[PDB]
Amino acid sequence: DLLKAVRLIKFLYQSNPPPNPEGTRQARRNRRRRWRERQRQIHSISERILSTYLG
Amino acid sequence: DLLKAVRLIKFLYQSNPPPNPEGTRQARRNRRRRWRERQRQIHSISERILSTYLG
Amino acid sequence: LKAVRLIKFLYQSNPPPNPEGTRQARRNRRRRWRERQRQIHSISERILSTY
Amino acid sequence: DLLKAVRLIKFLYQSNPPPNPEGTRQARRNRRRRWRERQRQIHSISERILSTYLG
Amino acid sequence: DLLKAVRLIKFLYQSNPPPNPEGTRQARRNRRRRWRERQRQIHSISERILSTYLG
Amino acid sequence: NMMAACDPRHGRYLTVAAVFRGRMSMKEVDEQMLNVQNKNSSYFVEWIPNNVKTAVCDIPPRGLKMSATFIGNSTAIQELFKRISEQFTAMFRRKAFLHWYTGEGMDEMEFTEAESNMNDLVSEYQQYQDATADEQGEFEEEGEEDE
Amino acid sequence: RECISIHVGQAGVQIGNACWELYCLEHGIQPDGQMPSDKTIGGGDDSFNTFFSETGAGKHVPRAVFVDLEPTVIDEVRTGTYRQLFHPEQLITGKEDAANNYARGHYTIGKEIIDLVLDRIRKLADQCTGLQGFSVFHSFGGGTGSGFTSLLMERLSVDYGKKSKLEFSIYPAPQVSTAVVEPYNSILTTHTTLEHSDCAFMVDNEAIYDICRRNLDIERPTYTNLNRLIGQIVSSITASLRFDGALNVDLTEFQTNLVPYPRAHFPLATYAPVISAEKAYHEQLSVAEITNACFEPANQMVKCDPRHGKYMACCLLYRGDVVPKDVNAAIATIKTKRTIQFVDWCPTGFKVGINYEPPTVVPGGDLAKVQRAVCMLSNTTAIAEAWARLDHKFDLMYAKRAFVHWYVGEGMEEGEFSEAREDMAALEKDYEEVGVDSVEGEGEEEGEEY
Amino acid sequence: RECISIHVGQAGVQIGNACWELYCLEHGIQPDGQMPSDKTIGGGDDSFNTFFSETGAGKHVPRAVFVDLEPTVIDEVRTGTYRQLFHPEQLITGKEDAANNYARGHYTIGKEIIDLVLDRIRKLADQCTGLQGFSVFHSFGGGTGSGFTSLLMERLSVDYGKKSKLEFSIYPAPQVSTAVVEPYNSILTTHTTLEHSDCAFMVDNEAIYDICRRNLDIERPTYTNLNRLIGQIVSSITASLRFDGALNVDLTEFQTNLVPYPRAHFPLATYAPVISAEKAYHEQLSVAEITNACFEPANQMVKCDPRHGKYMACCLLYRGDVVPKDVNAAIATIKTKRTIQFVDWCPTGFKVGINYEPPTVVPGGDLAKVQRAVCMLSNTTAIAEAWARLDHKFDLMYAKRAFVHWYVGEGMEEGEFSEAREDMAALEKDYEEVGVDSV
Repeated sequence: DLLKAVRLIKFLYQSNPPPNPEGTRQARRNRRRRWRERQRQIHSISERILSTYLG
Repeated sequence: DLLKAVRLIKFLYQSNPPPNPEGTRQARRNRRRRWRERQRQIHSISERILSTYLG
Repeated sequence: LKAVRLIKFLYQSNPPPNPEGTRQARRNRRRRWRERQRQIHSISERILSTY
Repeated sequence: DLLKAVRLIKFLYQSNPPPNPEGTRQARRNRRRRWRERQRQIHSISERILSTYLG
Repeated sequence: DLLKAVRLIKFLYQSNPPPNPEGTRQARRNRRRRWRERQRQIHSISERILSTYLG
Repeated sequence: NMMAACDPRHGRYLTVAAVFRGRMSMKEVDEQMLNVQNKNSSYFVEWIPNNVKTAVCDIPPRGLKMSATFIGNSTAIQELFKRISEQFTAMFRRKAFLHWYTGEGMDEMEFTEAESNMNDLVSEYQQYQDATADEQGEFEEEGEEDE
Repeated sequence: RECISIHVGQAGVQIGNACWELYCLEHGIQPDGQMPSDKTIGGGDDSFNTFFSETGAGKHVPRAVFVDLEPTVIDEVRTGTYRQLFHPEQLITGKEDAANNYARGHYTIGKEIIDLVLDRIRKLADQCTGLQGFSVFHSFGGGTGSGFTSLLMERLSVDYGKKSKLEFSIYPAPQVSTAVVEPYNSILTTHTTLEHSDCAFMVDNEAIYDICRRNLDIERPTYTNLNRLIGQIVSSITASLRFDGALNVDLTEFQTNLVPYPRAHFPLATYAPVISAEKAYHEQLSVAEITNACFEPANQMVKCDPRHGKYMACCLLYRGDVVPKDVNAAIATIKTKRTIQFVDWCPTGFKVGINYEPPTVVPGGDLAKVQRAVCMLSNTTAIAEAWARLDHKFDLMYAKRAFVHWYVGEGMEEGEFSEAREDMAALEKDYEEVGVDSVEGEGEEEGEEY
Repeated sequence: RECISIHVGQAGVQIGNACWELYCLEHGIQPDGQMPSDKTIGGGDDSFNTFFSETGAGKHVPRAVFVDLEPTVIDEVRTGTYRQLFHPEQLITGKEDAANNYARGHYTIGKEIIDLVLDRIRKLADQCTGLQGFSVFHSFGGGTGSGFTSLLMERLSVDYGKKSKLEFSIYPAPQVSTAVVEPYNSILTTHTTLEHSDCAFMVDNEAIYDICRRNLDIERPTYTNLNRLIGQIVSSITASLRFDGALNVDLTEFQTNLVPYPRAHFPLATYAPVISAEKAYHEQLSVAEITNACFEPANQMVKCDPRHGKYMACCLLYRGDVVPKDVNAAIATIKTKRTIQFVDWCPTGFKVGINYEPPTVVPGGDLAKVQRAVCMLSNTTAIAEAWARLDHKFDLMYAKRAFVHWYVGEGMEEGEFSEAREDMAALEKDYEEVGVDSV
């Protein structure tokens, strides 16, 4: 049922670029910040799909 | 994707209830906001399928 | 399949206990809720992260 | 059912994988801390789910 | 040896449930303390029989 | 004073050396060298961490007895190479100025390979001016495991 | 005890001529050509008069083969301040200079004189039967550097057998030198000079720079003052075979009680009860603060914390001049408390070595009438921070790839650098991981490495 | 008799170096390294001058940990009155601090500095085996404050087994404070670091303000005065370990004497025979007024009525220095006739403790030569109101959901704040259920 939803969250994992050695020391900090922001939203969506489907 | 791209569309279509309220400032302004957060993730994967149809 | 059956089986294996007593064990009960939901979500993301 | 319950806690005990001992001693200490976290949480929930059956 | 390890847990459940928790003093609370520590050591033996036998 | 398109901001120097034939000790010179070394972050590249030199003689060049000069690795030469190469390609696209550069032996492969290796040196130079693979650009400054 | 002395590189030849003229003023070898004390020509034939024996022309000349392809150092050892007191005809010049490049010496620029130095070592190795090893004055990259020491060590281990290979592997200060590439040769040192050797030492240059700029306060931060103090340390170590008597604690048990293991190969040195020429005004002659400032970083060559480096061995050495009973009198001074963190499988006591005959003082330097000394030389795991510093330097340089194409088109290999990295890692883990107390192998159940 | 103390926060490092300067001045531990009373360099370790370790060739250092993310505080400490003998190898600081909050220093930016100070704690834990708890200096919002402690107490109670420890929580004062969200960090610190603790006591800066401006008649509310007073108080506390006397009991004996419950956990440190250049000149010292002036409301760290303040314990600490004769005379002159309102169904045995070998008073401070100490470490079950007032202000400010947005995107959720309110309400209502006298 959510075996495609876990593939969607694995695509959110697949939206991760490499941490860019070819990346300025200010810029891959921004990659890390948008990473942690997007998995904050992903954790909110994860507890959404955990709590809502249990009913 | 390309047939599972609409499977996340039926995932959003499936588990989106009406925003039933629970207390003030909640469940019609912030659960609505986490639903719009889901929509902005949908927007992001739309601009990311913009670049997978590129390849 | 068996993974999501396991995850929802553990979700239904965390029932809300009865409210009774002079409010000693209720805080431990809330702690048990929040923690055990956290590691069932952890098992979920690990299982779907290998796959 | 007891069969599915203990077989499934055994299956998530198989989700306690063998480690990756590659690295220095500090990386192995971080691996050790992750091991203590996972062992602590998983045996606490094993005894908790056993108590929810009987003990 | 797996079916042995599941049918015995079945027999730790089956043959002795907790005795009738009504005794004619407050010493039944004492023997319920005995039985909750007894389920603590059933927790102990149940984490022996899966980890020191099949792990 | 530096005889290039001056840009300390666009500077990642690799090896600097200034001969001090002015008769004075090198302790204050090395202290000021450390001050110039650490006061700006553009010089921080950390390959060969002793990439300086202080050579002192006592033979004067001219009647000004105590003086010095500047020699030092140049990294703002990328804009010089671009300023020459793109105005070579400015007068190459229309086969410009083949009045007598049509030589005794002429090919298109020689000019094409000339500009391709010019591109492959300026691009590798700008890849080495970027991609901070020693300061903090690795994966192990922020722990070890960040997926 | 008639060990062959090899000196290559600019530092090797520099401290070779310096220390051998310090022996000349120590053994009385006047610029006349012979001593006025003993009338045997060249040198004596005592137990301690054994470095100088009959090989050249009947005159018992000082015994040291001086080879280096840099010709200016051979010129200034030929045209310094002593012209006949060394070997009158056995110093052969070098024709083309390596000029601060190590990798040319091992493969290209030093290969013409390997046959000549083999002839010299066959000349000086068929000599008198006393040969406990080799007094190697190793260098990294100054002249030829590690090239001739490396080829000599490898062909001396595969051709001469299993003789001891006592090294003075100097790890110089980058401030006073001019090269940058030095981590490459200092990490090829492990591949080409460490495994096929049998015993080694350490001399340094950072602590002498630190005391000369701050503590000793001598305005000479060059190789000359470094030579002036390393001459004192070389005279101190050679005083074992140079001062024979009742307490001649010589090399024989020294080489036994230095090194315990294959890759515990690197000792440490803590000689600094020094009194300067600006302190040479009849100041305090101390036997207490030289015991009280031992584990402070002043005596240490490399700034390391003793709080983290466990010791599997400790070799104490107090060379004085006053009384042989002062050995017992200094045994009963400070040795009773000594609660020092040790490996749980090593002994505790301290050896004692004194040379109660007073020496002859070196003039014209930054030293007073030094008579007594402290040195707590041992193999310590606290050099793991120094080798981690060197490996950090090499990792940064290998990320920068400085002079890689200089150092690959002559005979080297990137896999050879990988094997040198593995050799350096072996020398690390015999001091980082295995070198610390490894008691965590007895047994416990927590989830550890079973 | 060996313990190593850690200090976090700016005010934590301030009280730490003030108290360590007082220690080194009162044991004779000079800035020359050695103590001139004997011939051991650096310090010593005999029975009670045991705040050192053999680091060098007999060299001893005043072992402590000074940690703050803001980097200039260790620089202004190191240029103080005890200049160069602080450790040149463990003064670990960050680059940019959390800048007066909780969440960033705890969850996000401190997560790459917790393991570094943990490795430093392990390297100092490979040293001498004497261990009798800890001494953690922190505040609620001074420097990093709660951000380090809320993680490191959990890390200590998980990584280092079940070892005892002790911590110092600087209770704030809104009249000299620098923040507004102090109810939030206070309630978060109180549900986190107190349930993973073994011993603690809270010191109120507003109590120092009261005993200075309302009891000593001085007119200077500066943190230097607070640092000197905290140095005096913690020196009097530690003087049992620091000097040996008649009842030279360890701090482990104190913490196995005081605490009755995981929730009933906090004392009321009663030490106000207040002194300065004013209230030490030509006065007379006696064992009556300093002991009779304890239970009164204007002598307390946390405010309580004497009849409404119920003493589960009435432990006492004396600096002594003259005789135990007058102390065992005051056990009948003061302590025996104490029919003061007490707690039901608990023993009513008063405890005294005298520690000889005087700690030297502060040089260059304000107070003149003083003798006695009345550091009566009682406890009070009615300190539930002292946090119920903060819970009431947190209710009146938390329904408006103020400052929530700074504490959302750093890992936590609104359930954490609900759990913190639940924990403090549980502690308070447990005090009016069984802590305050019941049946």
